[PDB]
Amino acid sequence: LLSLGGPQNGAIRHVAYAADAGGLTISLGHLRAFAKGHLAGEAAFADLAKRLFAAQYGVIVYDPEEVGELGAEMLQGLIRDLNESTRFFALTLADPFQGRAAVQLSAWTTGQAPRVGFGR
Amino acid sequence: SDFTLNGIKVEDTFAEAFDVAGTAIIVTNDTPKWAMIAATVMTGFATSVIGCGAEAGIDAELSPDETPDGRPGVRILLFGFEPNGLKDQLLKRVGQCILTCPGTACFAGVEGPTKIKLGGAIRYFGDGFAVAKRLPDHEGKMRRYWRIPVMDGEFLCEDSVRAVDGAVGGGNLLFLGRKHADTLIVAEIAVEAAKAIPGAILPFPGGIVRSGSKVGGRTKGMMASTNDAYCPTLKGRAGSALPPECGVVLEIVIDALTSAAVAESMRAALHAATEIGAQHGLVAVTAGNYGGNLGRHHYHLRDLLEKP
Amino acid sequence: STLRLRGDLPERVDLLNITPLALSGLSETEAGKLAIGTSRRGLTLGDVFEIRLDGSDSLVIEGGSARLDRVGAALSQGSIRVEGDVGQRLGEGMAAGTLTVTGSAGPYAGTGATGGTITIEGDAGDHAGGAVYAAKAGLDGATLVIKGAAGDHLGDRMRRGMILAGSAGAFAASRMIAGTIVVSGALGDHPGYGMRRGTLIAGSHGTLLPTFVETGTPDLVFVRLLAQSLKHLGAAQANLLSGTLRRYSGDLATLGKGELFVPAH
Ligand SMILES: [K+]
Repeated sequence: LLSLGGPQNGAIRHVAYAADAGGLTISLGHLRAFAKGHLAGEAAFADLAKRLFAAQYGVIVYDPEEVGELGAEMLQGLIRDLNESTRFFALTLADPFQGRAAVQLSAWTTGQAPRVGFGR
Repeated sequence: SDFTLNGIKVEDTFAEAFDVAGTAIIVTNDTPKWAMIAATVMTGFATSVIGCGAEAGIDAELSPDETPDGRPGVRILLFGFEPNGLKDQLLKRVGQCILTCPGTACFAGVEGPTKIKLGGAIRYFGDGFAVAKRLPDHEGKMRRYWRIPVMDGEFLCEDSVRAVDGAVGGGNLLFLGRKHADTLIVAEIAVEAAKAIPGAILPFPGGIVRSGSKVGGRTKGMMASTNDAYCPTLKGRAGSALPPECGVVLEIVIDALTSAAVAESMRAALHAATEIGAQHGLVAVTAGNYGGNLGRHHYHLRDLLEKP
Repeated sequence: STLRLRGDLPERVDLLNITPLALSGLSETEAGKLAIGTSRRGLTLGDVFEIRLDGSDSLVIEGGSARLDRVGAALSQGSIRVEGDVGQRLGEGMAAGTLTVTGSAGPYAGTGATGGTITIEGDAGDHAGGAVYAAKAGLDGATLVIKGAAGDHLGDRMRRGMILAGSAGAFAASRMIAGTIVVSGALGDHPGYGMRRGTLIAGSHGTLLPTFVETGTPDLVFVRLLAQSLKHLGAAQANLLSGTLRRYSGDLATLGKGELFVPAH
């Protein structure tokens, strides 16, 4: 169990990695660079990249609200780079206000996502 | 592991050179001006054997004493993969760059074991009016020359030219430096040192290469690709073999009729560059290798330490 | 052709296909009945503007509001001048021509623009030159000139063209596919996040991404050409390329073919 941006000391035993000064979105881009082999070794995220590629079924759990549109596209890209070696996936967290069902319903009723207008 | 020559870092590597077919010809004219014009047009478009037809260069300018003609001349070398491909390239170049140049005359440049037809093939442009003559030279050996009738007069061309065995090409050492303008000067005085060795030339423009020939490639059947390790625009990322102080890299490729000339040409370049290198920002000097198993001749820079 | 804005807009308005080529064809009385309102109650061109029409490729909108969406969108000919502020999507999918705005502009201005020149004498909003939702690319070839200061995500997922900004906000040149963005002054934090290809030049810059590495101070031929290109267009950013610049390689999260230039010292 590896954690980026999570609490350092928890009841559950895990290997915590410190988030960068910029934020989780900056850290996510920082991490993908080591996974692509673009940055020199012996760094914090370099060990993380080594541990991810050494996988059998990899899952990156994140909340798109707190990570942001840019971070998620980067996070989803990091998974595309990871799948060149082993199988990796993302566990996109669901909102607690039925928003994900609204997307499902709006998609098959209107043909598009929510935030749709019928003025015309 | 680290080596320092004249205060400038020199990598503990080797230059991977290959065995090649080589030959030399002596072209003379009534004036040294037109002797040089004839050779310059012949050596052009000859920087590598894989892409250009051959690898050509001017070994030395000859005075009217150093020549069999008695007229000012030029000793010009040509290198190729196969003795047949070398013959094919020499026939094309002598036929359309030497024969066409006014007042010229072709003689065999170097002595060697295998024979290459030269005058006996261009003689056919004479349309049956060409004649052959046999004469003993200043050393006492009987030589055969052809006389092709042309507008300016006669194009005299020796029947056969000899190709030396054991000609070595691809010997190279590259320089790492901070700025293009200054580091070019380091390489410029490096090629001037290497040119001086008899039987050795530098085929690339001015002797210097700016495109790093790398074996293999990223996609499909790449035979040659740029050397991303020594590219300054691809700095900072994993796989770049140059320090942050460096901003420009230049390569020097040497071909010679004899293997010893390749080493002596490299040695002279290695020393001349480092002596003035600090002044113009030369960071370090390395040599180009391909892995060790491609090329027979390995020129380690550790053996090039002794002063010339 | 001049459209004199009668007053303040009650709802958002879509000025798509309101290009002088289209207005010239339609009759002056017939053109007034063209509905441009978003809402069900809607609004026609006669309700919003005082239409004075003539058979010309030049259009001038006298008076502007921040509720003028898709103004100059899909413009293929002539020119449109807005003496005032405008809303989102300035010249969305503009094929060619010239589009000048006296005031400030709304978000997502310049999306999908293929050719021509969009000029904002004021300030640009967030996502200026960036791709809209689900869009393949942002700017796709038309050159965008912002005399003022752009907001966050300038040139977001830009594919082609050139952006000339005075000042820029955070996350500029994010997800950039290709192109050239020259901001004469300040640049926000974390520029070029996800950059694949392209050229970003700025006078000032905030905190850089850890995935941007410095190449040094290289005198490149491309810089000379880009400088002469800016001189010929009359760009104030032309002076920024006169001196020696510091280079940074494109973000290593994607293929690192982009770059960033900042003055040496
Ligand atoms: K020489």
